[PDB]
Amino acid sequence: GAMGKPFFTRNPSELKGKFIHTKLRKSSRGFGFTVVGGDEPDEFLQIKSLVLDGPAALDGKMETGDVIVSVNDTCVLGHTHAQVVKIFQSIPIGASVDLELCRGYPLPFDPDDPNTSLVTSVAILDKEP
Repeated sequence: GAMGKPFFTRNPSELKGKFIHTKLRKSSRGFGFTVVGGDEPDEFLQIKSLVLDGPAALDGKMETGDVIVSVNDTCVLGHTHAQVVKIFQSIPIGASVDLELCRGYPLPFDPDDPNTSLVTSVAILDKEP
């Protein structure tokens, strides 16, 4: 697992990390975060990133790279990314969801995070190309 494959133990209680259970209001756009991972019932969801406009950043409790572990107290920890999307499809616009986010695990994929590689923040300077 190059872009993922963390320690998957299918139980939020057994996994390490910081765990914060925050409700994300599915607003008009729905959720202000994106996820990546959930590749398998053994690869985790993590917040690909979130819109600084959206409830995720606004709530403040959700950040880029937090591993989605659960939804509605239902362990959706790499349920399957297919299943997780289905559950969010299960949830309607204008809703909200108490989600379990584990933070501490590095971003699986880093699109909105500049900071990881080339074309990054200009406050991110390294002697390495």
